[PDB]
Amino acid sequence: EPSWADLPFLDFTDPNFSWDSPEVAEAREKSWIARTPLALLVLRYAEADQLARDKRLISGFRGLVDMVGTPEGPVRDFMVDFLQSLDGADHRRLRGLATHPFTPRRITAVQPFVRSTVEQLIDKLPQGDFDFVQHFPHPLPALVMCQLLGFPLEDYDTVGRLSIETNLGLALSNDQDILVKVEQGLGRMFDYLVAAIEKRKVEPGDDLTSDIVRAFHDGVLDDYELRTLVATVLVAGYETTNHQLALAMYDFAQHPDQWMKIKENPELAPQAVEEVLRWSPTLPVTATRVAAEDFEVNGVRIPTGTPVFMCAHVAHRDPRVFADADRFDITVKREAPSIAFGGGPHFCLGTALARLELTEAVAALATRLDPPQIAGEITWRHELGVAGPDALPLRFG
Ligand code: HEM
Ligand SMILES: [Cl-]
Repeated sequence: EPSWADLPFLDFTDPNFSWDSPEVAEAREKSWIARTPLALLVLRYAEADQLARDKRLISGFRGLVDMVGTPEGPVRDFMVDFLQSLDGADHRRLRGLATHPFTPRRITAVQPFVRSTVEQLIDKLPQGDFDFVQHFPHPLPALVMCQLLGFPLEDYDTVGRLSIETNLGLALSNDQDILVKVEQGLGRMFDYLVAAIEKRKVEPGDDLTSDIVRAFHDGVLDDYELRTLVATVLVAGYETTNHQLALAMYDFAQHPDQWMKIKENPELAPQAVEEVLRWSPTLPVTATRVAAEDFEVNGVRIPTGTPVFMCAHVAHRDPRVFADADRFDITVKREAPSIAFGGGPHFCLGTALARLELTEAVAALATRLDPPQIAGEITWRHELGVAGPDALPLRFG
């Protein structure tokens, strides 16, 4: 395309690439949209928010899977069939059956559980240098997922590890050898999920697994769709929340004075979480979309079949919308929210829940503990999709 000529080039698949490099900022200043090998990347806030819900764009995940050349198999079947790849009737149908526990009223019903779990987890924290992921960021969303999906709470470590051993990001590749491990992980996770699904087929409960089992008994979805949807919810609910919590500690370790502001006034925790989501969103690229038809935004024309990815990280650093955009500050009253959860019909199902987990965690950690200090080498996730510490050695003073 000729209208693509003057667009800035960025390659976020480069192991040398950084989201906070000067060339990224320069690209955003120059253009609302950048060119990448995989997609057009929307860099500014206004456009990134609006395009995530624009009806001219459908889900881009299937396009991604094919574009990276993921070979045929159970892993590919999951990535092309799961909720995030679906649109229209099929999407509304599946998403609807899993909505109820995430309604911002049922979120309030789970709030006391989230609080006490956080409280318990803080009680069992080590006194010295310890990995925050293993001791908090992993257990918290794992226990929450178990409570939502109806798994025994004692299985929280197993259920978490199941998701860890099935890194879907690694499978967005044509490599056969790395794929074997992802496929092995997927199978093991299904083994656990299917067994729990069969239990709920006999005796349905109040949980989400039982909810979806009820829809199966009413013939709204088939058996394959059932277990995929249970798998979709677990992965989407565990990985992001885990990494985002670890990123929260990372931010506050860099800015220990603002942690103290929350200690003094715990009511600052809601907008503190928002600042964490703004400054370091666990998914730098939020919404992956493909053009369903020909159209034109700001002169740049997008033909049918063009992948368009919303870059939340860069859009959060947009000075057109955010005051002192590159400074981490919890106290500034923001006019616009973070868009760490995407938009449109695909908008994060667990937005309210994720915010509840982050808020309760930050409030209690800041009230009870001294500012976090990095105590060793941080292990970062290098794959496409979820970003953040896989292991975070820290101390609370
Ligand atoms: C802070 C952590 C989280 C972040 C940053 C996050 C972000 C996102 C984003 C950006 C999307 C893509 C939306 C789009 O295409 O516009 C998404 C989808 C989704 N999220 Fe989350 N999420 C988080 C936690 C959770 C939790 C706790 C759950 C609950 C299980 C959850 C469930 C889902 C589901 C089921 C989808 C697919 C929905 C669909 O395709 O319609 N997420 N999330
Ligand atoms: Cl439709």
